[PDB]
Amino acid sequence: MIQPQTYLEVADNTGARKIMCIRVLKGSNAKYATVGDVIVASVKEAIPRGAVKEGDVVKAVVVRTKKEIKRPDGSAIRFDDNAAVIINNQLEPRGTRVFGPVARELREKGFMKIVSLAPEVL
Amino acid sequence: RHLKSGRKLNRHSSHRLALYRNQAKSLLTHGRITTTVPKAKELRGFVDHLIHLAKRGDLHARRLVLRDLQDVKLVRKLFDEIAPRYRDRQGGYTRVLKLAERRRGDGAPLALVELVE
Amino acid sequence: AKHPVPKKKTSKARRDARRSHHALTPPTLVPCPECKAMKPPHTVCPECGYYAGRKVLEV
Amino acid sequence: MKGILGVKVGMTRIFRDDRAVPVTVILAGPCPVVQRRTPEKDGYTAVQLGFLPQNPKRVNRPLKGHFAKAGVEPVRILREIRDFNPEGDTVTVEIFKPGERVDVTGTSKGRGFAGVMKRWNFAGGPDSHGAHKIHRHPGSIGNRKTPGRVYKGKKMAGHYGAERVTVMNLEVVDVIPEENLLLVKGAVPGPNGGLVIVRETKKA
Amino acid sequence: MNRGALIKLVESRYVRTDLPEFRPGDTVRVSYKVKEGNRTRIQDFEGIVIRIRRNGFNTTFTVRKVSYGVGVERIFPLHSPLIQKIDIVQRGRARRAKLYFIRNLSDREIRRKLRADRKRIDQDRAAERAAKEEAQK
RNA sequence: AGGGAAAGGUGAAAAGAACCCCGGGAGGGGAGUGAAAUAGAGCCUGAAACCGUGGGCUUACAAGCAGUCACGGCCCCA
RNA sequence: CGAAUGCCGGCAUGAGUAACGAUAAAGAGGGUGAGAAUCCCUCUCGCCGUAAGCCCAAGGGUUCCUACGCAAUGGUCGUC
RNA sequence: UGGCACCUCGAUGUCGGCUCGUCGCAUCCUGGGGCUGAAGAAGGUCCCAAGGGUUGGGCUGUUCGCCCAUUAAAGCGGCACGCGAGCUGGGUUCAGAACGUCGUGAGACAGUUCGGUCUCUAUCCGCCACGGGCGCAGGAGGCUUGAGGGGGGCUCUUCCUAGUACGAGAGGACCGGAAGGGACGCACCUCUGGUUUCCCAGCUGUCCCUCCAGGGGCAUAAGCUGGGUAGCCAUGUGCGGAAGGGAUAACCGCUGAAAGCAUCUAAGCGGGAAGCCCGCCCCAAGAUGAGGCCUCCCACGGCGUCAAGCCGGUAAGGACCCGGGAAGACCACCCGGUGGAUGGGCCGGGGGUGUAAGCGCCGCGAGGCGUUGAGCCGACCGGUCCCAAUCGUCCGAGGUCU
Ligand SMILES: [Mg+2]
Repeated sequence: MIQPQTYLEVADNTGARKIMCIRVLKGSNAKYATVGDVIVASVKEAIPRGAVKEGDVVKAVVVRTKKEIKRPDGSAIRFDDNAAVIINNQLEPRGTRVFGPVARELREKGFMKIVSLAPEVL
Repeated sequence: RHLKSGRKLNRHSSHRLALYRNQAKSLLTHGRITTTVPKAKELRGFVDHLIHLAKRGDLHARRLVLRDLQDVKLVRKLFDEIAPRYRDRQGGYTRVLKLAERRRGDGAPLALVELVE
Repeated sequence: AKHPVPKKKTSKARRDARRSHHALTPPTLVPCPECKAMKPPHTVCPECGYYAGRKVLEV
Repeated sequence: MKGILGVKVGMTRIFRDDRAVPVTVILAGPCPVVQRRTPEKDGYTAVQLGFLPQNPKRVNRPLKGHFAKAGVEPVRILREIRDFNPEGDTVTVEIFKPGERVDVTGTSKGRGFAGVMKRWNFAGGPDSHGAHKIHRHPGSIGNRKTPGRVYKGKKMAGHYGAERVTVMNLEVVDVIPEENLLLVKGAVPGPNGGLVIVRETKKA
Repeated sequence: MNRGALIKLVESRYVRTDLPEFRPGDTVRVSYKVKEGNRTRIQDFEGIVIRIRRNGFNTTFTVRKVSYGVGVERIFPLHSPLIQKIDIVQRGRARRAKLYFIRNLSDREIRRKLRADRKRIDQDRAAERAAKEEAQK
């Protein structure tokens, strides 16, 4: 469960390596974020050149968590880390790639391109 | 809401354990014992079970009892002389009965614990 | 000696009124069968005793 | 108003269509109507059933065989069902069909003398920095000279639980007529082996 | 009334009795997966089994993969949309019930800690006994 | 260095209660001394606060600086 | 004398209320006695061990040992 | 912010924060409405309306403010600038020290700087909970009626009606219908996930039982480590605000004179809000106005200012003592007491650990193999009279009247 101050790994080549939740973009007072939810972040380390730079204030979508998610079918799924992918205000990846698996909950939330670009959907 | 559960307890683990072990060593040594009701009503099952292990009599059950009682001498008596006297009995190897009158000391109501026959 | 303290002497009347419920209870007793005596029920008692059980003296 | 008496047995979950539904199993055994309330002599309209039948004849004054179906007044007694007047001859489960909606009364588990911040979910005070003797306390309970007293109803600590509680609008998942069974959509008040009554809901 | 239990055991009329008998060894298997306005397509999850937790019906188990960079854990009800369930290597030789222990120092060191259970292998081979006797019996 | 309390009284005469009874004792109950023993021993007289037992009147839909004025009921010598 | 947060003494209220002075820890069976959770004996259990063991100096002044005792002193009981 | 100095100097704790709230409306959102320099969408402005809501961080002791990122909105005030016998003590404000600065000096500065003792026991009122006594004009065992209280009342986005009314287009509705969210409320333990103080294993030091093997204590009040049923729980599950009926606020009308016209009004009649009343959930006849329905038990037996104001046995019933409880501080409440499965044991199943000990075989040895999913096993679902609820005792009408 992701919240303000949580460090996420980034699974795309926008150049940035790690970001940090600033706010979660559900209602007026939403407590936490999970897969398929949209956050604001700031960047905290980057790889040299690339569109995105340390210090930059960005948008992201959550694609993996460490707290298992519960399927309505009555099964569940959990990953070794908390990762995300960097989005533009018109909601597309600004990457041309994504590394490591992703949760199918994305597909129910409309994050199609990410899903098709992904190397695996669990 | 503590207690929706059971197994009653005063003192702390290491001590409480040892109490039952000593009280038992007493019953098996003396056939009848006298204490407070609650101490008695607990000692009940802890002792029944040692009796029942001595019925099946196998080296294992021997070594199993040596853990709580600790005298080799005493355990022989347990297997050899006490166990037989039951054998056909299915449980209830022990009785609790309440005397009249307390210690003029602390007002504590007493009882006695008989090995049954 | 410290913070909270009584404002007024409690009056004789209100003293005793507290004590309406302090009254005592007589112990509950039955006649010892198999011997002439009183004893509290569910008890072994030493003028007498039981049957398939222990008691005082027999010579 | 459809309405049986019954008892919580326990819960688990089943599958449906293609997903797990949580369910809680009620035993709403056969409920022999023993008295009808008329508006002509009682003033109100209702029916008095009975439940757990079993009784080794300890029945004295309320022997009241007086209504034919006196077949041993139940251990778990008898409750009225307000405006409900059937074909007077026992009520089994058949009244409720799967997919119907029900309200369910019950007796919540008992927490006893409960602290505020359970009884009422208060914040209490900090586990560290300043004080140490008020981690779980309520803090303030008033103002000063005006009004110079505490409000009737103030939330403070006290007895919590063991109370009448109706949870509204549960789904009837299933009904085993065979065993006098009733399946509902999870979460019904009190412990196992507790009396509950089960009615129609009020929905839309 | 009396069996608050056996009543519940009665509603459990959805039990399964066909799926391979396995424990903290090395299964692998299939699924259900919806999308695309269809309910169809089976997906396979191959991995080490970390935990089995028993409770009559509704007992569950969980399986551990490394997908690409990342490791993964999945949790299964042991009942319903699991078509097949065949298993890779009944090795295990686990010395304990839960072995989450592996997550932290999982690599090639896993392998020396989880060798093959020759014993339980030797009786999956020897459980071959298919009565070969057709037009022969 | 120095500071510095509390605490008097049986009876004319000990005649200071032999002996018996309940109690481990302490106490009591009979008996006996004395004009008197609620003069029995930190005992003359023994006031007040304070604590008991017994008896008459009185109170569980009321509300008060606790009293006063007026009727009315009950209880005791007219 | 009714008042001086007056002085001396006596008895009330709070009240059967807070407390009973290290969280090293107890159990049973025999004695003795008018009376025993609290004394004596035995068997289990726990705590200290550069000590919670042993030997001197200071200070204390019979607390040492024994026989008879239990009103009081002992934070309960007490035959100790 | 001040003026005045009336109670308080044999004491009325003083800024800011936290905890817990409650009330005002002069309304920040959401609900009705009138104008508009209202095409639509989006505003402006005033009227009715608190029922509920009114985010998270950076700086500073801060109140306040500025700033980051969001929101339907990030409302203004009162309650001793609410709340220190409820907590804090960063700020002004005791004693130490220094800088600037004024003073010959001792010393001084809401100027700066670093430091600096916040009290176990609630008598009355009040509040949250729980019992005892009497009453309810016969004495009982049950089931109810609801006078009158309390709880709850929020809100967004996307799809469809349609990119159609409107349109200088460059955008975009009313009315009506669906689907997901956010917080908050009651209850629950199937699932997910915690705890699980001795339920099961593994390990080190040391002392011991008995030399090997096997075990016990101590290393916490669990030595350490790896797991972990029941219960209790939130990060987990299910439900909830509502439909609906009646009366209204601003406001919009019908019919209609005074006043031959016109007017919502002066006689009458209709519409009309997240608001009012009732409806939903909970408490409730000490509602001394003590209610109602079903069923039971009835005899004067012996004496006064003759129906208890009488004592002693009854009746239907009820206590006492006992075995227990997802009930519980005590009490109360519920269930049982041999005509019995209430607790304990014992037997089966669930559940947890994860192949006991002993023997045999392989290795010089540490060890390894088989026997074996073995051995041990709290709470959960049940069975079975082996142990224990033995035997008994005490209350309790005999019911004045038109
Ligand atoms: Mg100054």
